[PDB]
Amino acid sequence: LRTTLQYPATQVSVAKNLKANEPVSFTYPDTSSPCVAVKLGSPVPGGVGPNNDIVAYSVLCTHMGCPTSYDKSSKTFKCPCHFTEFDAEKAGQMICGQATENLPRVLLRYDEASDALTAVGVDGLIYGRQANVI
Amino acid sequence: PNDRITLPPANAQRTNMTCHFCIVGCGYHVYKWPELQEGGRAPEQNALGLDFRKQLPPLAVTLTPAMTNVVTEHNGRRYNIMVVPDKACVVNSGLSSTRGGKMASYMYTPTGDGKQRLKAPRLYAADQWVDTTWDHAMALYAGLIKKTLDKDGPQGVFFSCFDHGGAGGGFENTWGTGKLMFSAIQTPMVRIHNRPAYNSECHATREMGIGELNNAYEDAQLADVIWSIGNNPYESQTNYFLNHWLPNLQGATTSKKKERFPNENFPQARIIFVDPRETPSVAIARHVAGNDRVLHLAIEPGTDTALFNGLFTYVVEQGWIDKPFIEAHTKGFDDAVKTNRLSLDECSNITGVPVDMLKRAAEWSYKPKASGQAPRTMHAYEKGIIWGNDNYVIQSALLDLVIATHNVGRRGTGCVRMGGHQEGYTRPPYPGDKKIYIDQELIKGKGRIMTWWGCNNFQTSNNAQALREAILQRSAIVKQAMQKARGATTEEMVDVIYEATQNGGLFVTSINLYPTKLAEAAHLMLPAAHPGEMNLTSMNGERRIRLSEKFMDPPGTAMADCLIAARIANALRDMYQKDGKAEMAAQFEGFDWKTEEDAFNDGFRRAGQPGAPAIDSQGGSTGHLVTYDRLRKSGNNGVQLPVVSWDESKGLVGTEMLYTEGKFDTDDGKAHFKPAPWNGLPATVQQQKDKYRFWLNNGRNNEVWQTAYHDQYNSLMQERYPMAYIEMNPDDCKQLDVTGGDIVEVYNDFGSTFAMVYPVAEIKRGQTFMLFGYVNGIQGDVTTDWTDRNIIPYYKGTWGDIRKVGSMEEFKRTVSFKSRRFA
Ligand SMILES: Nc1nc2c(c(=O)[nH]1)N[C@H]1C(S)=C(S)[C@@H](COP(=O)(O)OP(=O)(O)OC[C@H]3O[C@@H](n4cnc5c(=O)[nH]c(N)nc54)[C@H](O)[C@@H]3O)O[C@H]1N2
Ligand SMILES: Nc1nc2c(c(=O)[nH]1)N[C@H]1C(S)=C(S)[C@@H](COP(=O)(O)OP(=O)(O)OC[C@H]3O[C@@H](n4cnc5c(=O)[nH]c(N)nc54)[C@H](O)[C@@H]3O)O[C@H]1N2
Ligand code: F3S
Ligand code: FES
Ligand SMILES: [Mo]
Repeated sequence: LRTTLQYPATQVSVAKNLKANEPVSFTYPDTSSPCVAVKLGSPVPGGVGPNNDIVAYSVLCTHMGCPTSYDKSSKTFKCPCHFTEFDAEKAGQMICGQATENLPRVLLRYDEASDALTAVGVDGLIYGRQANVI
Repeated sequence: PNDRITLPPANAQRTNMTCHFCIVGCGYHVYKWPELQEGGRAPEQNALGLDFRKQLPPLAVTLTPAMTNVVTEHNGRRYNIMVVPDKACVVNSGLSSTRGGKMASYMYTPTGDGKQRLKAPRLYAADQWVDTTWDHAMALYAGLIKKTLDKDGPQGVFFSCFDHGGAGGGFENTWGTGKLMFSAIQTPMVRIHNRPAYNSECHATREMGIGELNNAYEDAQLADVIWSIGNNPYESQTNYFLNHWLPNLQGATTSKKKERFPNENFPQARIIFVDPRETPSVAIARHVAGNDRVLHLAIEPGTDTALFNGLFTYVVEQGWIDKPFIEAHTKGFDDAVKTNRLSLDECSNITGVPVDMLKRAAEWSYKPKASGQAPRTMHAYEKGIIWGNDNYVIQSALLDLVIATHNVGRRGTGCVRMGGHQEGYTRPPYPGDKKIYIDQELIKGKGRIMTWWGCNNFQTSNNAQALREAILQRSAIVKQAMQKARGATTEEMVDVIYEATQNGGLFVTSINLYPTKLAEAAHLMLPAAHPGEMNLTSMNGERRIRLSEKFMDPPGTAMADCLIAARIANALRDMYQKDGKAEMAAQFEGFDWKTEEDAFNDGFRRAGQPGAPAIDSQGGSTGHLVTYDRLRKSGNNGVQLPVVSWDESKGLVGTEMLYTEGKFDTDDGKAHFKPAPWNGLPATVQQQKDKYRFWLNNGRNNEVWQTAYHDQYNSLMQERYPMAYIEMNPDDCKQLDVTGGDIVEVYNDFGSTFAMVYPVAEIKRGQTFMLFGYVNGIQGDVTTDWTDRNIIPYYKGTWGDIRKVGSMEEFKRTVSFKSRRFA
């Protein structure tokens, strides 16, 4: 019957509450899947919000799943386990590292009428799951 | 779909697979099951034994969609595959590099990254590529070899052939190809995939009595100090660095050192990099160990010999050597002290390394510890010195330092190659007494036929532009001569081609997985099979032999390289028998092989046995104790060569470390010191430096494997590295009005090539680093022809100018130019 996973729609916050380059922690699509949204401050392809610069990612390293940290100075996610680094400005492109998958992108809907940011899906397979939706 | 994977069923077939790619030889499992079956999420209902009913914790698994595929066998049935690292393998403990992790993706499928695999013989019929039969290919190829042997002798038949392990090498394939080239054809006109004569990377260390793979990976766990010399191991030997070096730096192995040596001090482990360039490995070492536990000796390019002679002279002056060891187990020490004398002030002026850093290097590495023992200093080296300024002289200098300080044969030591590919060499002796620079011979118009066999020197030769220009020109003469032919027999066409090769032509054959850039010149391409489409044996950087098990069919009529060699030898034998030449026919006996196992039995397992011909084998005379069934039982842990013993009760028993009794591979069983003259840069290279602004350093990127033969079809790799990149100092970039994603021309007297600019704060003003061997902007065009006494090129030894072409707006849109040095 269905070919798509049943992704929740999860409110993150309103776009205007986000500060430039200050990460917001949230879970998606369940409480075991930690994510980050960041207003990058300059447009990127597939950024959303008034300035087309809001992106979000699963922070679990796609190599072996250690939680990555967001580095505000480089706008990258850095893995402390085997030093993989992912570009938040290039859809999770691996700059250098041992992963074989770009950091999964959390798809955000920006609703102009409400200013609301909603997580509605994931592009790529989150670490340590048979399917994004358990 | 990108958001799920199909789990292997609990009862899925599982086979062993060593990584196709680097020296480390990480252990993998291959799960194979019917496409329409899947495992359940409960741990006892899938083959991984992992609980997918909830989030897995960190480090539980390495699993991504790139690690899965669906293959279609010759019977048309479809199977899931999953290729994942083996948690219980001692080499990698479940680690996978970005390069081995792609193995499932780079298995042959009609629709995936392997779609363009060679599937049939391909013939350039003067003016178009067409398919041809194996019997027609063999009639042409063997016809031309036979005509050349009959008129010119073996000197008319040229090869450039792998001599390595892993995929596109290993014990079966080096034997098949070596028996064919050396026993059967008997041609001395043979170069190796990575060097343009039939030679060794390690003549000096071997001659001094120290085979270059003399320790175990465990020795990196036991060291007090690790030197990494001309080596970027996070990128190029990832899981050796990650699974053995870092645990030492982190203090996770201190309790193992103390258990083994109860009465010895073990300070926190330290690490020393000899590299002109500040690399990802230096950055990661500093991150893990701290700046106070890392010494980056950022030497002037080509000054390794001066560094090692200074350190040698200093440890002798300090008495930080092992005099009893020198007296009992060495020859030539007093001579080496005289010939290699160099003060620290001279050493600093030549290398540019300050005296205080030279002293500190020696104090960490050689000065006795409080408990009285010398530090256990493991000296690891790779292409920065193997392709450095006089390969023979740098090993001479470094081994002198290592021998004097007893850093061979003690646990936690060794003076070892880090390695490139895996190793898997079994061959008859090279059949001449002469070192021959094969590229120069081809450029000068020698040879009737040239076969590239599992290599692509269009992308990887030194002075590559002179080579490609000559081969395309000599190829075109053959193509032009083939044009006049109408309804020609194979015999006639063999004569037409030979005549063209008398008029400066060259017939070109490539034996390969893919067309490659070679197809720009080749007249004939034959399809080969990689590990998993065949059984294969090889050993890693600690001599650990493993069997990679066949689990699928090759594409079309693709064949194991040893069986292609058998096919060629049997075609020639049949031609000589038919032509009434029983003595020439007999040269081509001994290739009655139905499977790659037959080449394993004929070569590796006959070395040193009664009745066997002369055989040079990394397995030695106990190679016969190894069989496929015994390696299967060993699993991905295999055995470290040489094998000491086999019985049913204990399996294969191996050798952890060489030289532990101070008996070296020399006439007198002593290690031999060598003179190491400091002559400066080779004149050829110094002429480029005097004329041009930038040092054109070159080598590996962690993500890109070799000539990108698989990666060129990988959408993720092409997004990330659409073009070869050149790391440039930012101040140099400003002066050239270039930034990330601009294209430059790089050029000097030897050639001209192109790269995308990658500003890197860590690069020194006047220095650069360009990705080698790539499919878009070949670095080797600007490398010189200069080689050492044994024809080893100074690939890392060249200078050129940089000219802006322009802004490539799509690179700026799509490619990260962010730092690859982890802070
Ligand atoms: N400037 C510069 N040049 C260099 C270097 C350097 O540092 N700087 N490095 C040198 C070194 S260390 C090396 S190793 C060389 C590498 O130079 P090459 O050996 O030319 O390059 P590879 O990519 O290893 O070549 C492997 C080839 O074999 C094919 N292949 C893969 N598997 C198989 C198989 O099972 N059978 C067959 N028949 N073909 C197969 C691949 O498609 C590919 O075309 O380049 C050298 N060149
Ligand atoms: N990711 C990845 N890994 C690989 C491969 C691959 O293609 N990709 N290929 C494999 C093979 S075949 C090989 S040979 C190995 C190579 O492994 P390495 O030899 O570690 O790698 P390279 O990048 O060729 O060069 C090593 C270092 O030499 C330094 N160097 C340059 N000139 C000098 C010099 O004059 N002196 C000294 N001391 N250092 C110098 C460079 O700055 C560079 O960081 O990697 C293997 N592993
Ligand atoms: S996964 Fe492969 S590329 Fe080297 S580090 Fe391990 S053998
Ligand atoms: S878990 Fe992130 S680099 Fe390995
Ligand atoms: Mo290599």
